[PDB]
Amino acid sequence: ARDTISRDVIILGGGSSGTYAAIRLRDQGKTVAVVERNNYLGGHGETYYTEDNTPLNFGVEGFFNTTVTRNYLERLQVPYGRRDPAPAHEDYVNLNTGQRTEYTPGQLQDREAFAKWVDAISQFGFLDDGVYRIPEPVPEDLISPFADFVKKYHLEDAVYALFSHTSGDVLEMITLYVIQYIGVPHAAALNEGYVRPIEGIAALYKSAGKELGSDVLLETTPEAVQRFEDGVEVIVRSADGTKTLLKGKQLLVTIPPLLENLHGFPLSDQESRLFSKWQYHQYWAALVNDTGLPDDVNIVNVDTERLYGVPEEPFIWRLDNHWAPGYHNIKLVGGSEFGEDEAKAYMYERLDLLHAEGTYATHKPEIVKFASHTPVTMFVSAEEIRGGFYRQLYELQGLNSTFWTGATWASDYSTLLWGYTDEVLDQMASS
Ligand SMILES: *Cc1cc2c(cc1C)nc1c(=O)[nH]c(=O)nc-1n2C[C@H](O)[C@H](O)[C@H](O)COP(=O)(O)OP(=O)(O)OC[C@H]1O[C@@H](n2cnc3c(N)ncnc32)[C@H](O)[C@@H]1O
Ligand SMILES: *[C@@H]1O[C@H](CO)[C@@H](O)[C@H](O)[C@H]1NC(C)=O
Ligand SMILES: *[C@@H]1O[C@H](CO)[C@@H](O)[C@H](O)[C@H]1NC(C)=O
Ligand SMILES: *[C@@H]1O[C@H](CO)[C@@H](O)[C@H](O)[C@H]1NC(C)=O
Repeated sequence: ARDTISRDVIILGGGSSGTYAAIRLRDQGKTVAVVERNNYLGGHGETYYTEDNTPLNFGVEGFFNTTVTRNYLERLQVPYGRRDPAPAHEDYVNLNTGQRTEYTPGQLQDREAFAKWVDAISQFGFLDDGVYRIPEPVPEDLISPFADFVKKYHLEDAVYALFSHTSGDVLEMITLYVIQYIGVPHAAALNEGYVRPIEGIAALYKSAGKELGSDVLLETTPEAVQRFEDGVEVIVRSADGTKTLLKGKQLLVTIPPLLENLHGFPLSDQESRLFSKWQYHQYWAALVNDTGLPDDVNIVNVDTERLYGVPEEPFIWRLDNHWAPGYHNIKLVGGSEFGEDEAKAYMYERLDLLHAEGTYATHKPEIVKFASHTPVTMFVSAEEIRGGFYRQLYELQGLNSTFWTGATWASDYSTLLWGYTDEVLDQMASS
């Protein structure tokens, strides 16, 4: 084995929440090691740089312009500003049929849709910061099907706009999870405009990586964990085959807590029971070029044969252009079995259909990146929520020196995850 590394906190996953935690902990005077599966920091925060250093973000697009965000970007010395995407006209296209259409009749634009939606969900103020702190008994409207909620709250004209900001088929989701994609802070942020680093989302992670240096272990994963009342041990494995023992006073886990993800990780009966309940979706973030598409179009997917224009999974959620000519992002969402080969084939088939129908002169594109964002939408049934799933989930925090954060534990937006992570760090700093 390599020389044992002892730190105050071992952090599993150097994505958005793990990197934030690392920087915040260091500033608190706690030492860290970050264990990261990939060969880069940032997880869903991904940038491809062209020859002339144009940043092509193909995961995260931006952050909410709040104190938490500004403090962090400023902390890391990262120049930032309002997101200003390349010029584009919107073409409404039914990607399920390959045929051009228009915005669904009766559907509102974002600002007007958000106003009606925010009024309807204001009653769930406990979700204002994206944390699943739900009173029990659970308000039944919160765990009703979104499709039912929009009828009851007279929001039928707002649905497409909400879908457009939710990476999933909203008509098959309960209301809670739609709120956790396009709720109160989310709507405010979109109305104002996101902020992001000038030199790409990856610039944040490059800066953090420079600070953290050898305390980041890239292409490294936990192999065997021991969790004690006062400390942890994590045996990690690196791509070069070396193993390292990490000793921590505490452990912070940003890995999605699917049971299959927690091999080597001892779990209590309660942890095992709760984590057995997860359901999820797959999410693929592609950057393509040589597509035959117009440089100046964003293609907006409207299902003309479905209620409110919302497509059924699997679907292309986004198909938008870039400042660098020829490059497009394609984001695809499906069920838990919508894996890499299925998603690539689906993408190619949708693009081919546009040609077959005479809509665009597409040809098979070049894939620059095809990134897994699976799992997305870690969720449980309405019945589990009614039985206090999220209360029980949060009660897990702190067992045997172990703490958790990330997209499973709070609304899956970097700004909100940073806020929740700070709450977890506060718990970790209890005296
Ligand atoms: C998928 C996605 C997400 C996204 C987005 C667009 C796409 C396509 N647009 C966003 C946006 O514009 N604004 C925003 O704030 N968020 C947006 N998101 C959501 C995104 O998930 C969050 O911003 C955030 O990235 C989630 O943070 P979290 O820390 O929970 O997750 P992560 O970034 O994926 O990082 C997890 C890290 O853990 C590593 N990992 C996984 N398994 C292991 C193991 N076994 N060992 C070690 N490391 C592991 C991952 O590699 C990753 O780095
Ligand atoms: C972000 O918010 C701050 C505080 O409200 C504001 O001063 C600043 O101009 C905003 N930046 C933008 C619009 O990018
Ligand atoms: C936590 O520590 C206690 C005491 O050492 C032990 O009995 C238990 O198995 C541990 N649980 C986990 C999940 O590590
Ligand atoms: C597409 O992108 C790749 C990778 O950046 C580049 O090498 C290639 O020249 C591009 N193709 C076209 C047609 O511009």
